[PDB]
Amino acid sequence: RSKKSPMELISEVPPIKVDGRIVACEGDTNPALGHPIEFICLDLNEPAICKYCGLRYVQDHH
Amino acid sequence: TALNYHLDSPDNKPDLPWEFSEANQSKVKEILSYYPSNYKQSAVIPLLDLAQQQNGGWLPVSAMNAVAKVIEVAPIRVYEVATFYSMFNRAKVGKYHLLVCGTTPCMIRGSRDIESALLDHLGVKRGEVTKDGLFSVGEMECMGCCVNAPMITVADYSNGSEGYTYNYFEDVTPEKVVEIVEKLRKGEKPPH
Amino acid sequence: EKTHFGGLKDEDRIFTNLYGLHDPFLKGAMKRGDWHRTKDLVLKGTDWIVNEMKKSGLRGRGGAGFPSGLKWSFMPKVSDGRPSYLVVNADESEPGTCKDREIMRHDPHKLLEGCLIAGVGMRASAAYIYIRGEYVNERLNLEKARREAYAAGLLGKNACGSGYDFEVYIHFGAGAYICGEETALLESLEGKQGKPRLKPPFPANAGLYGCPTTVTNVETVAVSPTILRRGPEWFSSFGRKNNAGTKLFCISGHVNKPCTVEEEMSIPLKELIERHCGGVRGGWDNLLAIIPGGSSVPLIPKNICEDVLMDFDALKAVQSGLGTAAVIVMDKSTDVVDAIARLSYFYKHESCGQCTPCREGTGWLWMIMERMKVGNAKLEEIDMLQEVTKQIEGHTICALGDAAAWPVQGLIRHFRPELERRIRERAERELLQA
Amino acid sequence: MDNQFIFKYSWETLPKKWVKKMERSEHGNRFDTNTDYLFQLLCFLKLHTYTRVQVLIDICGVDYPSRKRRFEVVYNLLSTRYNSRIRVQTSADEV
Amino acid sequence: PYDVYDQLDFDVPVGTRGDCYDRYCIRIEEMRQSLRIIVQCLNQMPSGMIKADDRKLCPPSRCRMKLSMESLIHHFELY
Amino acid sequence: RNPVGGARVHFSNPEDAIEVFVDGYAVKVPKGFTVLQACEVAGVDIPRFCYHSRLSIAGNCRMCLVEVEKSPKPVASCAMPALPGMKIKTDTPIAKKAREGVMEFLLMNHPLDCPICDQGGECDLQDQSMAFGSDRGRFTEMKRSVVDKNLGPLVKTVMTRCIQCTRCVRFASEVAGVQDLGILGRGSGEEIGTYVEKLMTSELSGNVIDICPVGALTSKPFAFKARNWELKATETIDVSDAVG
Amino acid sequence: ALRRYPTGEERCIACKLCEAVCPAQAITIEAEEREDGSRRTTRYDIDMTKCIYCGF
Amino acid sequence: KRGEIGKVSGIPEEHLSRKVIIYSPARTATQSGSGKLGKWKINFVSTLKWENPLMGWTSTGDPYANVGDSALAFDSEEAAKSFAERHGWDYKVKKPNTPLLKVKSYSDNFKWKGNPQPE
Ligand SMILES: Cc1cc2nc3c(=O)[nH]c(=O)nc-3n(C[C@H](O)[C@H](O)[C@H](O)COP(=O)(O)O)c2cc1C
Ligand code: SF4
Ligand code: SF4
Ligand code: SF4
Ligand code: SF4
Ligand code: FES
Ligand code: FES
Ligand SMILES: [Zn+2]
Repeated sequence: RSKKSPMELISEVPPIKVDGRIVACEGDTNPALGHPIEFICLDLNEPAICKYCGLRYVQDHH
Repeated sequence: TALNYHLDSPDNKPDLPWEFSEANQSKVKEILSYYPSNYKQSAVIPLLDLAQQQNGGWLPVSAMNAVAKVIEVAPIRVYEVATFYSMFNRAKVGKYHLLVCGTTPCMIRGSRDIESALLDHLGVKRGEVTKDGLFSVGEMECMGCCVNAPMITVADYSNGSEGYTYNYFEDVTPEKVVEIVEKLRKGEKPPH
Repeated sequence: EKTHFGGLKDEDRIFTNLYGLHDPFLKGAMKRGDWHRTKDLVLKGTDWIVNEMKKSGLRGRGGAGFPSGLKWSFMPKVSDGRPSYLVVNADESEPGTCKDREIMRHDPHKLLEGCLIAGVGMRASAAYIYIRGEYVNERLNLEKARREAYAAGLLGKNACGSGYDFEVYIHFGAGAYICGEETALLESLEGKQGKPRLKPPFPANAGLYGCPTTVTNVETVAVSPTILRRGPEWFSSFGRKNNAGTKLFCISGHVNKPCTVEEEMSIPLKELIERHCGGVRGGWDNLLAIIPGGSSVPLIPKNICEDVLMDFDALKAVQSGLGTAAVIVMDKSTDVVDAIARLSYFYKHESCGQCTPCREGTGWLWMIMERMKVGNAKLEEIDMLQEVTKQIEGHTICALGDAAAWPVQGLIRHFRPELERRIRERAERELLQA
Repeated sequence: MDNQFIFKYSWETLPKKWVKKMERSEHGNRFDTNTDYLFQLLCFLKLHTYTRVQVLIDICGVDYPSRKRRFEVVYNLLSTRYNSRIRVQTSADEV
Repeated sequence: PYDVYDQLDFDVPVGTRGDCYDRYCIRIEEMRQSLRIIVQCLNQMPSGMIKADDRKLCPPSRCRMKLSMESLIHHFELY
Repeated sequence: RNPVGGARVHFSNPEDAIEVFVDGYAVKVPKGFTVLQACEVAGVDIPRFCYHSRLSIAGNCRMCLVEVEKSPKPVASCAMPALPGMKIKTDTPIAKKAREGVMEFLLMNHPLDCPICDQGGECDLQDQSMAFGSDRGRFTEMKRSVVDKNLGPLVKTVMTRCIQCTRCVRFASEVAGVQDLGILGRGSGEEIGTYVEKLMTSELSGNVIDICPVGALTSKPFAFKARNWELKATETIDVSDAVG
Repeated sequence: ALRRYPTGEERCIACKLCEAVCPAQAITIEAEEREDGSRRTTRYDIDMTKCIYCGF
Repeated sequence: KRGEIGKVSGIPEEHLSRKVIIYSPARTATQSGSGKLGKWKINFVSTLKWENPLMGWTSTGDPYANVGDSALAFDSEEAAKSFAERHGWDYKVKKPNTPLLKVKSYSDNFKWKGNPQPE
């Protein structure tokens, strides 16, 4: 599809659930084919958006 | 759950009024009468400790502003002091705040065993009160010589600033910690 | 004597009644001799006390070794308006050492009168006692003793029947290891973050409130009441040319019956551990390692722990100085890597994060210890660890960075084969399980 | 025939007042004359037996818009039989 | 000789007369010598890295600049 | 040897001008003028992160370390007062090692977000890392991260890339005059914020963008609009207010 | 070709390294912070007449 | 004016009457290094730029759009003045601002703050 702009297309992707306090995002599954590694400290009540990917991460429980 | 930021809760808000007490004014004046009048900021630590005792062991944002007003400084100069030190509980804590042994001089004799019992039996997640605020678990730093390995520290915030005590118990055991927690729940203080 | 620097006859000790034998509030203090003939002690000039300190050969106690008389001499002789304060480092930080809590609980008037003697020695104006926040009982006992002293008339205006006045106040911190530092003490007492300031503005020039102040340890000033009344030669002839004063020791660790009595400071480790505190758990045979002094000291193994003294010069010559003089023995039944890793984590926990080499270096050391404890590291990691410790030490604002780099350096200098064995067994397991 | 030997020889053999300044380095040997004794210097360097510089590689040019003598032309030379390189340069002007 | 040419073995064809035919023969012989040098370089090919390491004038490996801070800084300030 | 940037040394009295040696070179500086300023007069430029000419002097970040012959350990040139006749030299291998170690420590926890950093082309951290700093860092474990707070609609903050130099704190305390910014916490993990949800409401509060070397504090309206190298810089004056 | 993430977000973050390294000066980029919050390109065009396909 | 070099430079006579500014670029505020200072530049006022109405590119009609930026950097003010007068340009020199080194010691954060006199 191409009717949806990427800004409106990334928002519908469900946020990832992480058990820990910080999660490292590397883009693609292969580290060398994604963006530089980014450690995000997810502590607020809102999802933490990866600045490169746009992926969102939500902490469920410690 | 140690956070350096507020995210205001309905329990504690900056606009909520907070004074020390009618009787505590004498203590405030006495503690302020230790330093030169221009250096009223030197009493920030004792005033914060007194506010923590008066509130119940947890220091809210309103009491921080009240202390800042008393010493006539910017409010953040009190937030910095309160956050830096390890004896200013910023989140709500129960009346009898229990504590765990220190890391390097205590764990040598194998004191990790007791804290497992404290967190597992009759306990909830660390830093959390029960259905009602009675007990809580935190980290504690040893006074000195760990001549006795298992040591539990309690803080008496039940009676406020008048009945505030800071006692240390040595030779604690999974059964001894039990009998002491029911003794505290009953009300009578244990011996040390 | 000189062949052996040992033997306490139970009347050569200074801190009598350190077990709460008698009520140490006013009557016991008066009985043992506290507040005795203090009128002439403080009325016999000011430079006499400084000369007494200089010739008595007093050493820095409970911290960096430094001649106490020379340090006191740095205070201004004529005051250009700025009042002189005297803050006592009553903070008993670095857990594992309790040589000050016991003194506070059982000899309050000792230190309380030592404050007055030191203040008249350096023309001070007021005394500040900074007790830990976790010493509520000790603080209450000390303030009760101070209230009794105020009632008697030994302090305040016209102290001890002398024209000179004095003041002793009680300030209690809030439980930070860095707050025990000689400058973070002043920063916290000023009522702000307890982060040490830089060295060139020495406290003797501009300290508390910007006024010339001097920081002394509680037990370093608590031997001042007994340096004049009992004379200087009563203890200065106990030890070495500059190492004398009957330093207190707090033995602890994996040894049965841990005593805490004071002794001569030039005592061999073997004699002190097999005479007073029974013997090492399991005997002298195990004797994995020992730390002379507190937890801020480089490690000393079984090879060189014997036939050396608790003297600052010789211990420094064994690249492992004397700190607060509270040793912790290590037996063969406990791994030394885990204890040193826990020491590194303790240093990481209390670093006030001001200067860069300590702020991130103390965390990097902890991560390296966690990796190496289970053998997850490689063989080449030891040299990088040495380089990291060398980078940390010498570049920090205060000495905590050195205190955090010393234990790991001592471990990798005296227990390198243990790390190599752990690495080798991890590698062989890795190659065995496919 | 190497850098140092040529430096000694051209320091001794060359008549003075020709080379305003000279350099010796691994990058290249330089002979900065004074924009008038150029034909003479090149003629000597071409015909002398111990310096048989025969081929002129190129004539460079550098524009420095900060000095009084704005331009600076560079003469690259080469001695085939001695297997050595000499870089003679001057200072020019826009008029 | 600039690169590794002392190790390599080859001949330098030199003409006798300056006519065009000898230049053609010289070029043919130069092609022969180039083939010989290619064979020698193919035979004597060592292993190791291709980019320099002494100075910082080479980009970091794209599998390295994505997890290191100094490497990413070098990549940025070089490109 | 002209002073770096042509800075004019201010002599209150020519009699009070001590002489120090930087690198085989004597120079005259009056009372005060900590070692860093003595090198500034001598023409040698010293790396710095925390020291600013208009704010106070703080000894953290330990980057301006130099070597003095009469000194057991390297001293901070940004806070060491000038003494008559020192040997303050920076060419020694010990100074290079100290600077390399300090930069390794600074870049230990720095995030890899250079391509998205608004201060990418003009960052003081990477410019000094290229010049005064060893390559091929050794850190490989997880690096600390902190959450992005909110303060003002004209100062966009990303504190995961903050080196705790306390420059903004000192600016807010001294020059701005309103004390709403401060350094909270203890040890590695100390966030520099307000502890509440207040915004920076000061007249000259937008100057924290310039003083903060790394791209932690950057302007929000200009966020992600252009890079440094593609802007033509011209020097004009102001017309809004009468101070010109 | 401008590739994009498997999720659907475009891979370009307007870092402008390509614009600053292009020897032919073919690439012209204009960036802007989206209302989402992340940085992206609003105008990223390449002059294929200037481009030399050098792979820089 | 001594603009005889303008007759020989071959540049068009219309650009021989430009008004230029000679100045030393100031240190950028965002970065604390002083490595780009001490250099003087000639600032041709090439302020005429517009937008191509197909792709938004920036167009120019003035050949001196970036000459003074990319090239033509002088080491001294007198060199720039001599160059401008030789090429015949109405140069207007602008003096550079320089920071003033004031005495500031570390032991200034710790003062008396005054005596508690009644106020
Ligand atoms: C990080 C750090 C913490 C310290 N904590 C204490 C302490 O808790 N108690 C103490 O007596 N000395 C402590 N010291 C040593 C101090 O330097 C010492 O108290 C002070 O210099 C007075 O020395 P003196 O006993 O010779 O008078 C500490 C030093 C450092 C670097
Ligand atoms: S070395 Fe550590 S404890 Fe000492 S000032 Fe620096 S950060 Fe603070
Ligand atoms: S602040 Fe500097 S080093 Fe950090 S990401 Fe931005 S440009 Fe890179
Ligand atoms: S926000 Fe900027 S100025 Fe403030 S401490 Fe961090 S790096 Fe320094
Ligand atoms: S701006 Fe250019 S180099 Fe940077 S991500 Fe986008 S296409 Fe790639
Ligand atoms: S040694 Fe156990 S609590 Fe400190
Ligand atoms: S620049 Fe001097 S210590 Fe930071
Ligand atoms: Zn990502």
